[PDB]
Amino acid sequence: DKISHKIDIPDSAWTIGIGEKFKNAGHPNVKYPMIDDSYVQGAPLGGFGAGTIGRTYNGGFSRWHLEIGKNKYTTVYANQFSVFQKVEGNKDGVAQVLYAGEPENGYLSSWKWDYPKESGMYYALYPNSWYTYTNKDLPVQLAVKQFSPIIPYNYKETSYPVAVFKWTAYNPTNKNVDVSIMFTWQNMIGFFGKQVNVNSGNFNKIIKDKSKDSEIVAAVMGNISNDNEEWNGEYSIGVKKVPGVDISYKAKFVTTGDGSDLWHEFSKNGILDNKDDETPTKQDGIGSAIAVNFKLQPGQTIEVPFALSWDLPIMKFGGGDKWYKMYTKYFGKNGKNSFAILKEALNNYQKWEKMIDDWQKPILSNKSKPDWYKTALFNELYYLADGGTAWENGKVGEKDKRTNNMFGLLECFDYNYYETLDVRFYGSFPLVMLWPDIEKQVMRQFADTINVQDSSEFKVGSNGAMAVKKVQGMIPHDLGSSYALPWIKINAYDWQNPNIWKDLNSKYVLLVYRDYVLTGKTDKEFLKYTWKSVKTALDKLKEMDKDNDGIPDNEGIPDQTYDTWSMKGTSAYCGSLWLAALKAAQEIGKVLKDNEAYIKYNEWYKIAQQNFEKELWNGEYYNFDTESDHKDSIMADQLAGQWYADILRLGDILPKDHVQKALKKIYEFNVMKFENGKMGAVNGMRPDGIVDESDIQAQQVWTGVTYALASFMKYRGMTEEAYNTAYGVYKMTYDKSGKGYWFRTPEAWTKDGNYRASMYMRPLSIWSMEVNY
Ligand SMILES: OC[C@H]1O[C@@H](O)[C@H](O)[C@@H](O)[C@@H]1O
Ligand SMILES: [Ca+2]
Repeated sequence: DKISHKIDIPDSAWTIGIGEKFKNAGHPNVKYPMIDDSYVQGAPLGGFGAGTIGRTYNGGFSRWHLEIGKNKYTTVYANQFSVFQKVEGNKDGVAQVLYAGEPENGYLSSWKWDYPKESGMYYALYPNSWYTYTNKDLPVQLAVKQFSPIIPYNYKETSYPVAVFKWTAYNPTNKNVDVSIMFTWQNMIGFFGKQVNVNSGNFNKIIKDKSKDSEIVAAVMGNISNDNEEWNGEYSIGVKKVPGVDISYKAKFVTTGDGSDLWHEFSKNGILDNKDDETPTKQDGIGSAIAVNFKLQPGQTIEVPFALSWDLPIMKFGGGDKWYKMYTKYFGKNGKNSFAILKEALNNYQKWEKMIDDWQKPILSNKSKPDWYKTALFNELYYLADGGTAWENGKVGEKDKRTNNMFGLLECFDYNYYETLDVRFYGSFPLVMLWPDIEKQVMRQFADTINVQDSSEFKVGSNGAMAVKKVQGMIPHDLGSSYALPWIKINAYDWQNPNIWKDLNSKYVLLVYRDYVLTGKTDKEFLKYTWKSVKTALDKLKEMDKDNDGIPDNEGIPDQTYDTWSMKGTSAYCGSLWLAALKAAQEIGKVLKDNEAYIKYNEWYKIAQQNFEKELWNGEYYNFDTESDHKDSIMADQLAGQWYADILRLGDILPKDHVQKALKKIYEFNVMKFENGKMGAVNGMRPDGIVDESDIQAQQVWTGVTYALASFMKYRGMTEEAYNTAYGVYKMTYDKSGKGYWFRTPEAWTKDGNYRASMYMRPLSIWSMEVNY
């Protein structure tokens, strides 16, 4: 391996061998059906709201999120980089597809598959990833750096449906070597959203652009129809000419055949036929190829950039709404713009690279933080682009711009709900810290729902009761599902009735105040916008105080985020959240000079604080609640309210000394007595040091709960404890001794390591460990 010295891969990059098998992989621990796409994953490509593409550590384009809100795991074998090499003065060269695998069909059987083991590495530090190719049979060594321009405080390039592939080639040998790198791509118009004749009318064309200071060759893959449907638009692949390099192409090869139409050219001399053919296919799948060929002398290095774009301007949800995607603001809405997106990337990728480095550098260069932590911190951000992310630039048919662009991130794919509020309380930290205009938009979406009333009835899944869908003054659980109508039909969740949950209204308030504090305490307009909704939220929750202790009563059913774990009376969780939310509203009262509100929330806070301490402090920790079976259980999340109060700079809601003791107890029990502290914090533990078995949720580690608990510890000066607590999450996710959840971090696992709900929003909470950014 001499190529690694020629490129700049940080030490904290997640690493795995191309072709490596992994023996210890977790699987779902529920009886019911649940996504398991295996451990062959990698860092995603594509912007926010653009639909994303998951290219795996094996090289295949396999995890498809281009249909917004859906997850389709299937390798499109035609999509690859391939290499040709011939040493000067030998009869024949070698040609090899850079994919550690082979088609399951008999399609493309002429290509050279099964890139060998022990012959390269994959590296990820999102939004960059890299592959190195160090193969006995390839004398010139190659590396590619691939990324999308995902840039904090940038709402433009961050939306783009584009990926750059920057290749570096090095000849360490004493002989001249001819090299070709070829990009192949299937014309994927109809891969989704077409019910029949999925390839019909698809056609490819070649664009040669010789503009100012660049020559670019590209293939544009489209369809002859000018319909404005979810399925229609263009893909493009292409390359920028650099000195010492020639370009060739093939406009059309058949992906539903043996592939020799392309490969017989490539495997001869790494040079394609430059054959155009714009005729449209009917039943056969088609694709295009772009190749570069060059000669490398001993010790010579060369760099050449390829790119991929996809212009699929329309997203469709299951209820029938059709929206334009955010990037159409910058490139247009007609689905004919793939080349423009590509050309932007090819001419500006160096600038985008420097911008990525500029945002990563302050964490990367802090040598007081261990590399493993940097690995998790950056890589968990995969979920922002990958979580079914929807970012609308208008409804189809509207003739003018709206004043706002609505946004939604899925909780996950198995529970297909946008912006789950009990979840985003933990999971939205990267948004507020790095894309705060998106964050504030999401919270304004929630503000607008507060007084929405929907009297229609639904059957509650857990107990078969009938409940009203949406009650005035109660915050919704979510903003809809991709199977229905995101942003229009709310509360898609129906396992419990969220209109009687005791955490949502509080978490809403704390999220509002958080967004103000963490963006510099200057945005009074945001507090003004949200103020009525905050006051309404807290007032409705006060009404759920049955026994007059100043605190909402949990009703003996699961009426909060732990949605099968019953709480009754005053709970540590909902009670601390309530306290913190009252103190937050007092502050907002002060900022907005609203004396009535300030005085009311102060008086409610005083009563409630006093009673909380009395009812639940036991000398070592705070009890789970006042009235349940196992009410003395140690809950890992018992002081979630004080966690948020530290972040919001609201001070002590509970005595300093009592907090410190409860956290040391949580570490001593929930962490260190659960599999030797190597798997995170288990949610519930009996004071005898044994896992609480009152419910499955008590026996789970929640990844986002645990990272948040580490933030809390860290800010209370329990540094060792914080990082040890977080380490178990990292280990399970990324390490060879874990369970193979890289780029699909789940909600939860049990002591055996098996999971629930891969690709989950909550563990974005890791960014709460970085709160001064
Ligand atoms: O694991 C529990 C989670 O399950 C999801 O189905 C719900 O939407 C969340 O509200 C809940 O916190
Ligand atoms: Ca009460």
